[PDB]
Amino acid sequence: KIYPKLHQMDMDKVSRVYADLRRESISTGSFPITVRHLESILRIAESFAKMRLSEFVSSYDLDRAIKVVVDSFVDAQKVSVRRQLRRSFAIY
Amino acid sequence: DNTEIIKSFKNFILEFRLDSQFIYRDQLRNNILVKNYSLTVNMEHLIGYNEDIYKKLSDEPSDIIPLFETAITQVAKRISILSRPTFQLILNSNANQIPLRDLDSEHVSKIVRLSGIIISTSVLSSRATYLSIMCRNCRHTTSITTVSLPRSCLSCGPDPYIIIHESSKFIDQQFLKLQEIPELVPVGEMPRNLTMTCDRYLTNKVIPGTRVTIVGIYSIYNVAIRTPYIKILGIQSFTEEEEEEFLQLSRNPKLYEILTNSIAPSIFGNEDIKKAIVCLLMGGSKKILPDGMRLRGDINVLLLGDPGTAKSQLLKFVEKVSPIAVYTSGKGSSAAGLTASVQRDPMTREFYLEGGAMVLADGGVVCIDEFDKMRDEDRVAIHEAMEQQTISIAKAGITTVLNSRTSVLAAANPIYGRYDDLKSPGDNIDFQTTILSRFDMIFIVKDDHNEERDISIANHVINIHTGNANAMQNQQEENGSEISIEKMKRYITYCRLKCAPRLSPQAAEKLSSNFVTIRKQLITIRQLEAIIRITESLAKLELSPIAQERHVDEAIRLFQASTMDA
Amino acid sequence: FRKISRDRGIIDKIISSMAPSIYGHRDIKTAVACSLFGGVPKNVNGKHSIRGDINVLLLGDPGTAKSQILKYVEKTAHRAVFATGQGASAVGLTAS
Amino acid sequence: SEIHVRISDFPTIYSLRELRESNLSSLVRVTGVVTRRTGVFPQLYRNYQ
Ligand SMILES: Nc1ncnc2c1ncn2[C@@H]1O[C@H](COP(=O)(O)OP(=O)(O)O)[C@@H](O)[C@H]1O
Ligand SMILES: Nc1ncnc2c1ncn2[C@@H]1O[C@H](COP(=O)(O)OP(=O)(O)O)[C@@H](O)[C@H]1O
Ligand SMILES: [Zn+2]
Repeated sequence: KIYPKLHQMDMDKVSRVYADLRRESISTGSFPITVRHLESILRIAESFAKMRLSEFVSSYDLDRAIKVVVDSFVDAQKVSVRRQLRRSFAIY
Repeated sequence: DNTEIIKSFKNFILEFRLDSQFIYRDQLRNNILVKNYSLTVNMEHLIGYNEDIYKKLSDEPSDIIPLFETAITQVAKRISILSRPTFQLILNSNANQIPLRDLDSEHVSKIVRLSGIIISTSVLSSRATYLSIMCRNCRHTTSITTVSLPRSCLSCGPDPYIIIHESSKFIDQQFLKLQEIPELVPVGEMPRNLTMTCDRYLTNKVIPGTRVTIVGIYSIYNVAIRTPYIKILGIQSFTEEEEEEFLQLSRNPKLYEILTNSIAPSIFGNEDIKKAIVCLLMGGSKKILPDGMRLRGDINVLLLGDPGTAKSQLLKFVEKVSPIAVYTSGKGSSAAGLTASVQRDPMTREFYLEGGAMVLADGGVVCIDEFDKMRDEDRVAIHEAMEQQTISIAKAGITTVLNSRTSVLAAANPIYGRYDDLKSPGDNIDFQTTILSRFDMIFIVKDDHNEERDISIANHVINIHTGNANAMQNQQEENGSEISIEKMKRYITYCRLKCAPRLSPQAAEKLSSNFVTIRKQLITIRQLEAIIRITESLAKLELSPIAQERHVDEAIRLFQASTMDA
Repeated sequence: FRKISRDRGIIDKIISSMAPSIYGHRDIKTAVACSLFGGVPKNVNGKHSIRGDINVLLLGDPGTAKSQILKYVEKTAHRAVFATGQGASAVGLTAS
Repeated sequence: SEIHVRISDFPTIYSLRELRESNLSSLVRVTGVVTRRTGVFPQLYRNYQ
């Protein structure tokens, strides 16, 4: 039944985090952040909204959507790079 | 009653005039002088002479077109008397070729007109046209012109007749396969393939991969399984305002930049990559030396890209722009291993030569995706085709050479997660270095982190997910940032057909100075030809009669941006 | 369904109910939960489509119940097809 | 020439493991997955699949 839709009000919340995540990729780590990560964030964001049976994407769902994708990307890095990235993304 | 039909066609051939010549009678006379028993008749002149005979042919060609063949045989016999076998009739028409998806039961046994590309041709076979038979019981001799022998003697038991081989005549038959033009292929749909058969002198006129126009007889032969086919009757293979439009466009000084931006406007950056693709589409020039050395005019480009750098989109856009383009990915090709093959079609039980993806693109461009993960033995045929423009196929006791004059657009993933500038490309790209030596220009599309570029890309994703991308197409068109894809495709065919530039002596000595100074610092002699092909590519875009030294700077720079990129 | 949909901590009730008899591994359980609900597929006309399915890779040392998770997903999901790397073949996956 | 009747919303439902012998020569409603599908060809003509 549920096909939750995006709000353009959250465009800033999405684009700014992506650019911030991209900036740290060249700063530290060998894995370059790709557009497919952003494509993954929107998908899991839609899935989180689909959990609440709400037809529109909320800011709360995006925060948890950002948390899951960033955490997986950080945890897959080597130990030396892993500790640097955890401090840089303490907000997320 | 049928005598009037024979007489009507007799008068039509003998008396029709075009360019003050009795073209149908004259060409038949010329064929007799050449000693070939063929004739070609245009349908647009058949309707002009008399609509009645045209309407009868269009409605019931099953028995009327045999009458036309017999009538012209009488006409040829009459012609031979003045100068002191059954002749073939070929039909050509200029009417609209109805799409292959549109033929229906109402057109069964009616004259139809179609167009498509020939994907496969079969071996020749013998067919009977005139026979002489004798009764085994009473030795009664007679002649016969699906025909079957009489079950009872005409003078003896059932099936008394046998065939006299030394007093009979036979004709040649070829079976072919055709499918619709890729310009009309729907998305998510397999193109409609069609079975076509031709006989006598229409055989062996085409090779697989040829675009042709078809006029023939759509028919069906044998829970009630049935299969359609076409009895081939004839095969055929720019506006002044458009010619002058591009001629005026040739004098536009900003044409190079305008065309560059039109190449995938939805993508950001990679401006010089767009210029290379234009040079790939424009291509170089081919020349033949008297000593047997043929110069490859095709230009091949490799796009080494990191994952997520829109490498899939780069090749995807080119296929819709290039007039002759085919997309290949994961060893997948036009029902073949990228090359020609011999396969047996069970419908006619015959063996057919089938053209692969690189076969269909003779004189065009091919897009190869996932280049690093293809079959190595396929690379060898590609390697020969990339340099000698030929594909070699061996079957049992015969070896055949097939022409493939195709430019190659290739994209590949490096050995590691990203190309490392500290190493030569031969230790970074994930396939054979021998092929790496064959590409004219290779580029590494980059993913340098930039704020405005990433943000603009990021918003583009949400726009698609919000449906605003459809409105973006109108916004981009209103901005005038792109030439129409159909018009650009027309232009590529236009320049490929109208212009063939040559290098100027000043450009040549400029190239010599550049090459010597490069090697003084350091590149092979093979890549000298690759650079020169670019010089002809720029001149062809401008349709200049000769190349100019002002083309050299961009040609050197683009190649410098390619080879020194790695 | 509507009543629970607006309850407090609906997302936490869903995730904490994935594989009840498996301890911890909450970053997997949240990944299992998201893969069950999935996203929204999109198909722009005259352009390419976008998938909505969520792909999960479970890499870990022996133990940690990676296999038992796939056994729980098999029963809870609507249409689940279970395969194994060695027991499957190229023909047995694509077509026959 | 003909009007083939399409029944809809038939209430009784059977699975592929419940088709008893008594259900022969009777109207049944079952649910499943399309694994194998043949082409379209005329039958003694009208279409068949
Ligand atoms: N410069 C760019 N302009 C527009 N879209 C881009 C750009 N760079 C990346 N993208 C986006 O990133 C995605 C890249 O995916 P793609 O390269 O096709 O995957 P793969 O690397 O597996 O082939 C595309 O969907 C595209 O929309
Ligand atoms: N994190 C865990 N919490 C509780 N039980 C576990 C956990 N990991 C493994 N087990 C126990 O081990 C078994 C799973 O083993 P197995 O499926 O072979 O793991 P894997 O296949 O990932 O090596 C289960 O029966 C479960 O009882
Ligand atoms: Zn006899």
